[PDB]
Amino acid sequence: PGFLTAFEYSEKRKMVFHITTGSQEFDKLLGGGIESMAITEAFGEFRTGKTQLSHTLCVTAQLPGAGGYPGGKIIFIDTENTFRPDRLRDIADRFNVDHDAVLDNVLYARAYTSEHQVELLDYVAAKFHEEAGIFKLLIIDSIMALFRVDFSGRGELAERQQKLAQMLSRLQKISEEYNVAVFVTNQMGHILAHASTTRISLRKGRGELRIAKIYDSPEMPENEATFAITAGGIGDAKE
Amino acid sequence: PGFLTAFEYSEKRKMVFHITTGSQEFDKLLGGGIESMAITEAFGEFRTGKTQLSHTLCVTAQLPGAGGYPGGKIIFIDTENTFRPDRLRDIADRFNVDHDAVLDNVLYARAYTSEHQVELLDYVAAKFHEEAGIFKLLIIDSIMALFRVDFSGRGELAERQQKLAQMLSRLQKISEEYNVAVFVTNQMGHILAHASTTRISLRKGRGELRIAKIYDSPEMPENEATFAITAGGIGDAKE
Amino acid sequence: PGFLTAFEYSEKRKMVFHITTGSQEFDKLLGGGIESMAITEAFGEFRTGKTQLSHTLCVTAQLPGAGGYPGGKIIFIDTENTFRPDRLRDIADRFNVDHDAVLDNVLYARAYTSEHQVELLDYVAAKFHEEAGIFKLLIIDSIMALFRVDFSGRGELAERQQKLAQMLSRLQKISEEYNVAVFVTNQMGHILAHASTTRISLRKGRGELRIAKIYDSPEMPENEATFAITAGGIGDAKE
Amino acid sequence: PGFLTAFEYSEKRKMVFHITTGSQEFDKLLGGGIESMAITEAFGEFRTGKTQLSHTLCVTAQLPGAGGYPGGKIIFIDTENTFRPDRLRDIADRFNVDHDAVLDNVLYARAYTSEHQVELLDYVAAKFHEEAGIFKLLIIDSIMALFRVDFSGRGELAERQQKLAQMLSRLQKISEEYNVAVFVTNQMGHILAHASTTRISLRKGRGELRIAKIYDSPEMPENEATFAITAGGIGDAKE
Amino acid sequence: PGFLTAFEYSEKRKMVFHITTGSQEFDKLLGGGIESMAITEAFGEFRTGKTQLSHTLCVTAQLPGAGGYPGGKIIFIDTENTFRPDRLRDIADRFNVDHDAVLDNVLYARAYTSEHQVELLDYVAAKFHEEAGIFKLLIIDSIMALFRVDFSGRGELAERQQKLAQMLSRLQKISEEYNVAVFVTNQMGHILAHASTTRISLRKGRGELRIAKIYDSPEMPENEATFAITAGGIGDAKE
Amino acid sequence: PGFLTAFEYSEKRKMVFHITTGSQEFDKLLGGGIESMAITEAFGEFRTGKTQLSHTLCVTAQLPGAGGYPGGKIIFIDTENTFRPDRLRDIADRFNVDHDAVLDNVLYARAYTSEHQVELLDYVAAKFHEEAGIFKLLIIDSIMALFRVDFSGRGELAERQQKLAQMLSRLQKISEEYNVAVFVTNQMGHILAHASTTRISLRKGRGELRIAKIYDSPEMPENEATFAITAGGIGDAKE
Amino acid sequence: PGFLTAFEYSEKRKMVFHITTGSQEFDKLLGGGIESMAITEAFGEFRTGKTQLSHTLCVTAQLPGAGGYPGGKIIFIDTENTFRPDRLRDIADRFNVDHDAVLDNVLYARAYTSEHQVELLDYVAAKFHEEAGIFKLLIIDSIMALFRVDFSGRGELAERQQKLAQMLSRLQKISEEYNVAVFVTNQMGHILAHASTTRISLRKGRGELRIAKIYDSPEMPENEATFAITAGGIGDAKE
Amino acid sequence: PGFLTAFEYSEKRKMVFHITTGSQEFDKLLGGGIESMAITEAFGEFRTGKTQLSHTLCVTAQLPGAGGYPGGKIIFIDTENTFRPDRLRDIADRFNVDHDAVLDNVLYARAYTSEHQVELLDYVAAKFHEEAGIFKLLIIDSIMALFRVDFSGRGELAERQQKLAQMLSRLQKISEEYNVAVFVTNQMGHILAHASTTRISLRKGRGELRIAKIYDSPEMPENEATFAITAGGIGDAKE
Repeated sequence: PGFLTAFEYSEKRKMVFHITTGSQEFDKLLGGGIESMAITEAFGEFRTGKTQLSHTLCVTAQLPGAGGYPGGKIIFIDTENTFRPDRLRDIADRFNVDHDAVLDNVLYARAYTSEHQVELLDYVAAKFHEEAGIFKLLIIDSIMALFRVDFSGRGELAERQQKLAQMLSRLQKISEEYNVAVFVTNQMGHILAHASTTRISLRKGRGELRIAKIYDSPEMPENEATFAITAGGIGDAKE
Repeated sequence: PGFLTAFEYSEKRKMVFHITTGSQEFDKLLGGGIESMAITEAFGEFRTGKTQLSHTLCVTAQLPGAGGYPGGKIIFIDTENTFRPDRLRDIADRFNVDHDAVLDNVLYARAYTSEHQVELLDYVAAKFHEEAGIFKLLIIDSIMALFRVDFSGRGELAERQQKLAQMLSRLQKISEEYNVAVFVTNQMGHILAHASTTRISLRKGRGELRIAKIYDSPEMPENEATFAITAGGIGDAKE
Repeated sequence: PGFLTAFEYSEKRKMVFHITTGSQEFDKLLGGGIESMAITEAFGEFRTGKTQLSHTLCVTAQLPGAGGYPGGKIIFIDTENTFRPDRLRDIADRFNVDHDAVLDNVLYARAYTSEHQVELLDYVAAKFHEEAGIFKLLIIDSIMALFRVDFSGRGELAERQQKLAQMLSRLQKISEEYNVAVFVTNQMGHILAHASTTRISLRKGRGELRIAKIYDSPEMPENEATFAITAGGIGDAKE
Repeated sequence: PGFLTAFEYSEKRKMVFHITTGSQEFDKLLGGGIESMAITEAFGEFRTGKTQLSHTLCVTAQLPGAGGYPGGKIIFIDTENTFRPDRLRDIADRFNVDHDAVLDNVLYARAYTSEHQVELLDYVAAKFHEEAGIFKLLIIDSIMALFRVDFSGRGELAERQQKLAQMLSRLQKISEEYNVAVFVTNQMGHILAHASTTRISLRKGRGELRIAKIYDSPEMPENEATFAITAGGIGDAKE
Repeated sequence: PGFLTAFEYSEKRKMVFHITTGSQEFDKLLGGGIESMAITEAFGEFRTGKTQLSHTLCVTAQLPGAGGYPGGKIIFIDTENTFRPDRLRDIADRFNVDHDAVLDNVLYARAYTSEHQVELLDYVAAKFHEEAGIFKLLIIDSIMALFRVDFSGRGELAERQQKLAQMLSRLQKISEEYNVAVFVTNQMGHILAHASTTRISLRKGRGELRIAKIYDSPEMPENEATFAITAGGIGDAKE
Repeated sequence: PGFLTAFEYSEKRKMVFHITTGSQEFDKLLGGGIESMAITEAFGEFRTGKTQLSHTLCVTAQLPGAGGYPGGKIIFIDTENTFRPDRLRDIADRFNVDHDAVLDNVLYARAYTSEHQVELLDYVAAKFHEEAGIFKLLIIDSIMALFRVDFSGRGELAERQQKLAQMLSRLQKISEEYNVAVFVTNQMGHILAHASTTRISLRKGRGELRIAKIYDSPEMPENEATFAITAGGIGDAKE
Repeated sequence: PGFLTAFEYSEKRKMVFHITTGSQEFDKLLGGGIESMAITEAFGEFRTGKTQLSHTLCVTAQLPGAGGYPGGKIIFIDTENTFRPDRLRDIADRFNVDHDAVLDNVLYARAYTSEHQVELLDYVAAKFHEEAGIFKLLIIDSIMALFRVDFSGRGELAERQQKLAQMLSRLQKISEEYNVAVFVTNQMGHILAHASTTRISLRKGRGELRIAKIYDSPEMPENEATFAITAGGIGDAKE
Repeated sequence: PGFLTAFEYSEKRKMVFHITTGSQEFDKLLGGGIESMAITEAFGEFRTGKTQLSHTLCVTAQLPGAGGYPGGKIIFIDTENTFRPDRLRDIADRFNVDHDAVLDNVLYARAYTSEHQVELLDYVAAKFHEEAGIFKLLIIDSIMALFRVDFSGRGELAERQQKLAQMLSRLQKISEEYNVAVFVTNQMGHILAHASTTRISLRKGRGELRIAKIYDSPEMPENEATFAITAGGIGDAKE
């Protein structure tokens, strides 16, 4: 039928894996870090480590780990233009890994237009449909932002809201249908809310550290997370 | 005639069966819990047990109950993406039931667009029409939440409010015609008011317990109900 | 001609009968209760006995009485969905009458859409045109309410007001032309005013009793009415 | 020429006849009561005797009166649905007249839509044209009340205000052309102002008596009139 | 050419005559009373003698007088419906003149619609074009008033202003081209200002008398006029 | 080329002639009075002598004057309907001139619609083109006043303001091309500002005398002018 | 290519010359006075010498001077109509030059319509394209002003702003492409800002003198300029 | 695939070269000055050295520099019309460079309309595509300023804001694809924000020196930079 059974679904869910953040405490919040068949969001301040984490994950997501997770090829659609292979080859070190590999290991794609963006989304599917199980993370940073551009003033939001969810929906059907992990950043019942299943909010704790809280995500803990950042990606904050 | 006689109608109502909430003092508010041939609603806070209640009944309605109610299949349409089979196999225990069974006792289907959500409903009918007396519940959680989305800013409500009831009615016709019990959750003269024949508002009384009140329903008691939430779904709150 | 004479009309009016309410004092207000060739309205509070009275009348209207009134077959178009044959078979007792009969005696019809509603109205005529004098009461509860739904925001009332009176008028032509009694409930120079020839307003007098006053109806008495309600329909309040 | 001479016109006016109000001090305000070839209006409160006055004249205008006025047939168009023949046979007595007669002396016709109301008027002319000197009065109560209805909210008045006078003129042309006396009741530079040549405002002076004043009419007296209301219609108020 | 010379025009102006008002002092204001090739206006209070004067002039304008003025046939287009041949035959007495003549002497025309009105205006020309020098006064009372009717709310004045001046202009071309006297009444740089060449304003001076001032008219005197009114038209107020 | 040389232009300007105002101290403000090839305007109060000035010049411009100005025909376009030849024959005296002459020295033409007003102007050109050097003045009083009229409420100015200059330019082209002196009166960056090259504002200094000031014109003196008004038109104010 | 090199451009710029103002100090501000391949603007007060300077420049621009500038034929498109050959033949004296020459030396063109204006602009090019190096100054006074006319109220600025810059741009392509000097006057990031490369503002310093400051122009000095005006154009203010 | 690999991408970035600002403490803010494959912006006051900086770099980017940067051709698109080659030959000195060379090292092109400005950009690409590695910079000053112009009042921004990014993207694609360094100046979530990857805000610290800060850019230092402006372009500010 147009839909399956409960057992049959619980059959699928046995594939829900988590890509780590390198910040154990942080991972604890997401009960293991980034999740699959789910879009994770990055709420941040003008200067936030999200664009930093993205790189991290560009690699945590290549290192087999927790709950028998393999690791794999990733897709980094960049709108902002903050992608830094250099930052990558730098992280692959904290995890002692071949550089050319880590890079050979990610798939880069710069977004320019609110149309170009989905031009890519609808493509990503294709590369996911060809061969699956190779690609474990579809990281788009940032999604909105480029949409806050090709709008037609505070008067044509009617096209923005409509157009946005036109793919932000198509983005869900990728996540749970092809089974992957979609990390997304931005700065906003807001359409891009029920859309993203897990919403992480970020605040700075004085340069070194940062505090990641949950705005809204199934089984959301009231407690906060204390993670640190370095050249080697995101990591736990020590004494 | 395009309508029946009061007697003939009473004929149909002898089939009106209640599906336990799991919390006796809750079932009393509904005089037996969730009722058939009627859209019931879930009025809850940011963090409400409805999401849990929804699974619970994915079970309760399999356990023969009062009124000589056999127990049957179920159709769960998830908009919010919070259906956790893993939670079901967890409750069947408190009811000493086969795990694989219960999970075969449920039909899952994720809703993505305010159009997909109906694309489904217009199909839920068919499966129901194809064969009857098998499916005893059609639970849609949550129903509105997806419509708040696809809308065209607060300027095209005229399309959403019209589209909304365009299906909400379709829901009713199913409910009473095919005779089931449709449970629906949300957080909102409102079109989705006359829509759902019974409406339950839920408030949390300090973590462990919950207070489910009746917003507006036939023969509505002033008194409130006190139920608790546990892995084994919902149940009464003892000393 | 397109219209008759005065005598000739006074000829017709000799058929204006009243269906009782079981509440003598109440009946006194309506100078005999519900009238014919006239639409009666029910102004009420959130919790009003109108939906209660409706059932009562489902039977008072089958019991020959006052001013040589026979009694007969009724039509209960329900929008809200509060129809309870059970409440009927319960009232038929206060009047010592065959149950299966009372039920066999009413014609049920659930309204779903503002269109469905009139789909029914324009039908009712047909069943009235076929054979008359059998049907003495066309009870619609509630009329508006379902219309306050398929509207297009506070901006398209232009279709509501227009559509409403498009049939609320057609509802008059049924009442006086086919000679019957149309009881209607709702909660609002309002179009549905001159439309309904008799308007009764209802207030509660502490659980047991209720006070029915007149908002506007030919020969309207300033005094109030004190009626009580029980399983056996509406009745006079005793000491 | 498309208009006559002053002399020739004076020719027609020798026919201008007054139809008693029943209350001499009222007739004086109208110098003989209701006047021919002129639309007169009824300005009353929530509970006003106009409704009664309307019947009264259904009689008065059958009783030969001053100015050698014979007395004639009548056309009563009821929008408000308050025409009670039973009330007529009641007054003919105070005038010692055959009951069946009076009631054969009146032509009844209920108005339902703001369109039906004219559908009629455009026919009232015909019956008048067919044969003349027979019908001495065309009473329409009330006229506006039905137009307030079919309108499209306060946003389409432009259609009602235009439609309104589209007939109100038709009324005038009848009045003066066919020579009758058209009486009309209501509760409102107003289009229905220049429309009705005479306007009477009525106020109740403690139940029994009533004060009918002149809002605006040719040769209008400051003094007021004091008439009483009784089963025998309207009449003077004695000591 | 499309226009003449000055001498040639001064040739025409030797025909500018004045129809009296019977109120010498008043006539002094208008330097002889009503003028020709000029539209005179009547500014008044709710109860003003304008509709009274009109009748007067219906006759002053038949009595040869001042500046070798003959007298003649008149046209009284009435919108309001206050025309009273009876009042005429009454004035013809103050001037000792055959009654049937005075009447035989005026041409009556009732205006009903803002269209009907000009239907008449454009006709009047025709009767003026056929034979001239017979008709010395075209009296329209009141002009506006009927226009304040067929408007489409305070929103379609765009048709009123435009339509009004569409003929109020055509009214000028009658006045100066056919050489006559156009007296007009109403109650309002207002379009109907530059339009009417002479504007008289009226105020009451305690029942009997009235004070006529000039709002704006070539060579307008600051002083006021004191005229009286009786059955015999307007006349000078004595000691 | 579609424009001439400065020398060639100076050629034309040697013809620029002034037409006396009649009041020497007024002529000085205009350095000789009304000037050729330039639209001059009349800024006056409710009661201003412009209307008089207009006639005056209908003469002055026939009386050979300074600058060896011969004197010529004239075209008077009256919107306001205040042209009184009788006034002209009155002034020619103060200038000892043939009456019949002066009045043959003027061309009259009444303007009715804002369209007629131009219908004319577009003809004034022709008569001018047909033969030249004959007409030395084109006086239009008043020009705006007629446009305030035909407009569509303050909501269609966009048509009037556009239509306005659509002719006002046509006026200019005449002025300078055909070389005349166009005088225009009114009571209003304003389109009719750059329009008229010279603008004169007039104020009355206690009946007898008048103060004409310059609102805005080439080489404008601060000092004011004091002229008097008399039957003999305008002239200086002696001791 | 569609554009040249830097050297190649610096090749052209060796033709940038300045037409003097006769006011050395003023010329110092513009580093030599009016510049070429650049539109200069005149910001002024109600009574400003701009229309005075224009004439001056009509001649300074014919007198070989500074930085080996020849002198030449000019184009004076006048909208306002303040052109005075007389003022010219007067200035040619301060510079001891043949009169008929100075005049024979300028090309006059009066602007009437916002369309006529550009009709001319697009023409000027043509006369510049035929033969160049003869015409050194295209003086338009004033540009805007006539545009503030053919607008369609404060609502159609959408055509004004658009239309204005449609040629004000075409005006740049004349200036730098054909190498000339365009002086423009008016009284207003305003479109006509970046448009005009040099903006001079003018204030009066008590009749005789005037102070010219810079609103915005490359290398704009904070200091002010003190120039005087006489019949002989603009000149330096002495002791 | 329509996008490359992270490794392959790192391949391209090894080419990212910085082009000196001339002020070492300025270059540090940009870690080497203006950066390749990125739109940098100039945030300045009314009087800012950007205009100068723009020329400077017309040189700097010809002088072999750090990162073994050779030095190349340049494309200068001037909207503001302030490009002064004369200024270039002036700086090459401080860098001991051939004058004719430098000026052959630059490609000039003036932008007139918001359409011309792109007409160009869409060509800048071609020349770039035709042959590569030759042009090392595409400087457009200023970019927005021309768009503020052609717009349709604040009511058609919807066209400008859309048109704006319609090219601003085109700019980006060039930048990173053809690998250059595009510098752009202006005075304004803003579409031209995500547009330019780096943004520099400039403030003047008392004539001689200037403070260039970073509004928002990757790895942005809090500290500010202090550079001076001189004929020799921009450079450091010594004791």
